[PDB]
Amino acid sequence: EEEVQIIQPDKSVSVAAGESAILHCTITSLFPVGPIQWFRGAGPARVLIYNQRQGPFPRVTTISETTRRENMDFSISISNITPADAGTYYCIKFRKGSPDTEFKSGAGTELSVR
Amino acid sequence: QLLFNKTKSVEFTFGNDTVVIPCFVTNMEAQNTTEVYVKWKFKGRDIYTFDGALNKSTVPTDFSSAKIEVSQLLKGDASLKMDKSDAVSHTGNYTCEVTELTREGETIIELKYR
Ligand SMILES: *[C@@H]1O[C@H](CO)[C@@H](O)[C@H](O)[C@H]1NC(C)=O
Ligand SMILES: *[C@@H]1O[C@H](CO)[C@@H](O)[C@H](O)[C@H]1NC(C)=O
Ligand SMILES: *[C@@H]1O[C@H](CO)[C@@H](O)[C@H](O)[C@H]1NC(C)=O
Repeated sequence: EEEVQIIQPDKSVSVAAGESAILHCTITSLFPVGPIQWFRGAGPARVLIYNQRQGPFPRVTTISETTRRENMDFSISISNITPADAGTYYCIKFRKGSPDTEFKSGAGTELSVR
Repeated sequence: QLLFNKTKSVEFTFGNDTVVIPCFVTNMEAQNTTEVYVKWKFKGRDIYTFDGALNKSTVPTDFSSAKIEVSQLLKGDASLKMDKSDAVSHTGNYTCEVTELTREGETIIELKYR
């Protein structure tokens, strides 16, 4: 039982408009209790891109079988990329509470559009 | 995600001494309640939170009666129980949020006071 690490292997990804982009994230542990969420940007105006609870999120498909307890792959595919989709995507682990608090964020994956 | 056996809405008259809102997860695999977190949301605010890691329930002053049957949690039952007084003053759509380790999900049930 060691502190979870969040791994986004790709520092940056590039893709032509109208095409899809894979955003990789894996975690080393399923503890503590609380969800993984994807955001674009950092700070108070960052945009929620995906979580398991508030879907479906159109254009977003999970790479792995995220309905399985032992799943630690939270990679997603985003279809029909537009210039609005540019920015840094953060895979972020949260702790439960009122409200949930951010526990740890991945390094970030810079997406850009051609 | 945690998956749910959904319900559009439930009813309760003046004869109903206590009101039960159904919430049932179907792919729950929790080994201990410490793995589980439950949120019952209403008009934005959390009217009931169960924190399994801490083994504690939190309610606001208006919702003094709201609670769940903790014995049923590992079965996947996070149904909410409250009396008539709390029910009448808070009629509307309810959101049942459940988290198990990193998996999470929610489902909506509307309370109707016919
Ligand atoms: C649940 O977890 C707690 C804390 O780790 C432990 O004390 C308790 O024995 C566990 N319950 C069961 C039924 O294993
Ligand atoms: C939850 O609290 C009850 C009463 O305080 C206690 O008996 C029970 O052991 C707790 N459950 C745990 C620690 O898993
Ligand atoms: C409950 O939610 C539905 C939307 O799914 C809405 O039509 C209805 O008005 C809501 N009920 C209340 C009391 O707001």
